[PDB]
Amino acid sequence: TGAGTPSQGKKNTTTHTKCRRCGEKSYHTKKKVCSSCGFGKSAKRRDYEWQSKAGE
Amino acid sequence: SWDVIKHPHVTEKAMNDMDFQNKLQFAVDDRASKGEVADAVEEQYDVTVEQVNTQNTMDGEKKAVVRLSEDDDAQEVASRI
Amino acid sequence: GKKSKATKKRLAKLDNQNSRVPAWVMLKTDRRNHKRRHWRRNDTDE
Amino acid sequence: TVLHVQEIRDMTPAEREAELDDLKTELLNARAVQAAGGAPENPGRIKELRKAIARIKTIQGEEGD
Amino acid sequence: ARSAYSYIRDAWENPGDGQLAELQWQRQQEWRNEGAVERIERPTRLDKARSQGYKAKQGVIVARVSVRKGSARKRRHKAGRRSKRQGVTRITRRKDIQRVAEERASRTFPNLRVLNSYSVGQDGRQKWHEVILIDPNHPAIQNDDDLSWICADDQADRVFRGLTGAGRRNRGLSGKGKGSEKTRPSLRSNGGKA
RNA sequence: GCUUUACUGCAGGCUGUCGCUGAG
RNA sequence: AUACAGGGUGACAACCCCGUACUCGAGACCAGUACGACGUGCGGUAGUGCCAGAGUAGCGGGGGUUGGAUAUCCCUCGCGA
RNA sequence: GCACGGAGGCGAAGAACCAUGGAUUUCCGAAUGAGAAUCUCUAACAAUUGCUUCGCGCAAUGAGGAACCCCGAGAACUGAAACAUCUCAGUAUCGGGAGGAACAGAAAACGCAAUGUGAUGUCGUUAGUAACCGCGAGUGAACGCGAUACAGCCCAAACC
Ligand SMILES: [Cl-]
Ligand SMILES: [Cl-]
Ligand SMILES: [K+]
Ligand SMILES: [Mg+2]
Ligand SMILES: [Mg+2]
Ligand SMILES: [Mg+2]
Ligand SMILES: [Mg+2]
Ligand SMILES: [Mg+2]
Ligand SMILES: [Mg+2]
Ligand SMILES: [Mg+2]
Ligand SMILES: [Mg+2]
Ligand SMILES: [Mg+2]
Ligand SMILES: [Mg+2]
Ligand code: NA
Ligand code: NA
Ligand code: NA
Ligand code: NA
Ligand code: NA
Ligand code: NA
Ligand code: NA
Ligand code: NA
Ligand code: NA
Ligand code: NA
Ligand code: NA
Ligand code: NA
Ligand SMILES: [Sr+2]
Ligand SMILES: [Sr+2]
Ligand SMILES: [Sr+2]
Ligand SMILES: [Sr+2]
Ligand SMILES: [Sr+2]
Ligand SMILES: [Sr+2]
Ligand SMILES: [Sr+2]
Ligand SMILES: [Sr+2]
Ligand SMILES: [Sr+2]
Ligand SMILES: [Sr+2]
Repeated sequence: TGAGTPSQGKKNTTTHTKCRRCGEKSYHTKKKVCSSCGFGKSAKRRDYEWQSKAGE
Repeated sequence: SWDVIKHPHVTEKAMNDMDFQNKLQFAVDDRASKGEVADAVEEQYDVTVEQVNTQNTMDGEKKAVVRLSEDDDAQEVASRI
Repeated sequence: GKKSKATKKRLAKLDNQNSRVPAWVMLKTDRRNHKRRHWRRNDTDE
Repeated sequence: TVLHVQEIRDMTPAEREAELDDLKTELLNARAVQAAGGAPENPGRIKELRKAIARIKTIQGEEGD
Repeated sequence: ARSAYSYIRDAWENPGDGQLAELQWQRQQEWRNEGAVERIERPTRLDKARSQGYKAKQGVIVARVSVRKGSARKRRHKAGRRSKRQGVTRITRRKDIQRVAEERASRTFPNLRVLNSYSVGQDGRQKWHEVILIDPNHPAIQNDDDLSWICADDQADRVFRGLTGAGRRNRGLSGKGKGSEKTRPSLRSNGGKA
């Protein structure tokens, strides 16, 4: 069984969903953690300096 | 403070429910319960509500099917608005 | 699937946004719904 | 329009409420006529009713009711 | 004449001798069974506390904090490093234990502000320090001529920014001349080389 | 990437010492 | 014209329109600062070993760091006025 | 309103519009009664603290903000024409935290050694100097001086 097309047919699981906190479809309904804003993981908002060029 | 009754839901299916089953259909606030729909309807048109069925519509609203008592006449009620 | 009440509200909104730019807006602005979505060709959120 | 602020303030608290229930009704019946695709409309009032209600509600809070 | 306080002071110059020795041997048994941060009604070293700003008044709190002894508790490098940055065992942290203690205490009392702290001994596996904290929101303090200063907004979370006496010492700010070229006015402004 | 009695280091284990640590 | 900055107006506009110079008004910041005033009371002589911040000052082992070299700053273990 | 439509309406009861102040301000959100992909279930400062009338009665914290700032954690590519000390660099990135600016700050200073200077930032300079360094590549101050701005005080103890 190929890892490509034939293995894509088995994908019908719902993981990432609209997040209650930020509105992005990044709330992992299995982990109950938003990969975009951090909801469910931290009270503080998810942020990182690498989301932009170092000197900007 | 949100109101319970938004407006009459007037469609072919609604009229049939009105002529044949003495029922009135309303677009109502989706936070309203069957009981709150009954009360509100009685107070607004001075009628007696017998049963209320609800449905959260694909229009983002709640539709209510209100059956009046045999004492009241749907056709005549809706006809005064 | 099984939709919650909230999921259902969002789905409804998406359906409504899927309408056309009223004809009068055409005359008024004297000359497109950039967010036109298709159930098949597209994929909504959630 | 038809209903001015003075008039509203000249009403007693009980009058504003009665006036309020009355305005809400005219509106409700307008939305009914509109839902029924009724043409005997007057797009100006359906709009005025909302403002009138907001006014009474604003006055009610100002006077303490 | 000598203050009664001087006798507490004098006792603590040699915590391993005299009566104080037996007291510590006794106390520590109880301390080892207490938590990380325990509020206490009265300072164990009165002279030191009053000397550091303590007062028997509403809004003044004292808490004993214990911390594990020794150097850094670091995890070995998982990615490539040159011999120099592979060290693990003999590398120590840059903040002394007293400072770590002051911070834990302040976290326990989110509304209070660290005023000062002092050592109350240690055993072979941990160290204890008592921390004086102040309630900047209590009027008994808002009206105190000697402590109301700690009520200013810029004094909020002072311990976390190194504004404590232990903080300032640890930042190499003691000397006003030779040796403080890279510590004053801040470690950061000097490129972090102090 | 992998190997080893290649170079140089780092964990880890064994071992002595000092502190914890007291009385005869 | 104390106005020839700029723009608009069916084409190159000081004088068609907005503005522009001059003069004037208000808010914000300076700042609850300066000045002023209320209270407090500065300072000096003689005598008095009454008081003046300890794991500190300082030393040693091990680390880091620094231009800091014997002579940087810090952490850690031990000793310690 | 953007937005030059149709219909209709508002405005001399002075609308539109603008400034200031006020009213309203759904749900989720630090999110705080419990739970939940923005909804639901049966009175709520949840949690941590201070005070305490020991009752959540009175209060604090939480999260955000372009960067700036303070305290911690801390690389490698790279340079050395290899490479290990060194370098890149206390940089990138991470943890915590304050403000409108931070931090520093009234000498157990300096040491143009003096019959001299006199809290602290910062700017110019001192200077690529002193110092460091497979004494290789490279790293690199300070006192002083000219400026900016200036400001000096409060406890602990003695005695009560
Ligand atoms: Cl603090
Ligand atoms: Cl000098
Ligand atoms: K390297
Ligand atoms: Mg149902
Ligand atoms: Mg449709
Ligand atoms: Mg006094
Ligand atoms: Mg600075
Ligand atoms: Mg909740
Ligand atoms: Mg190279
Ligand atoms: Mg280095
Ligand atoms: Mg070479
Ligand atoms: Mg360097
Ligand atoms: Mg010097
Ligand atoms: Na509707
Ligand atoms: Na689809
Ligand atoms: Na705190
Ligand atoms: Na250093
Ligand atoms: Na040492
Ligand atoms: Na608002
Ligand atoms: Na609160
Ligand atoms: Na309480
Ligand atoms: Na090279
Ligand atoms: Na190479
Ligand atoms: Na070197
Ligand atoms: Na000179
Ligand atoms: Sr197989
Ligand atoms: Sr196949
Ligand atoms: Sr599947
Ligand atoms: Sr979690
Ligand atoms: Sr972040
Ligand atoms: Sr529909
Ligand atoms: Sr498809
Ligand atoms: Sr805070
Ligand atoms: Sr002194
Ligand atoms: Sr001065």
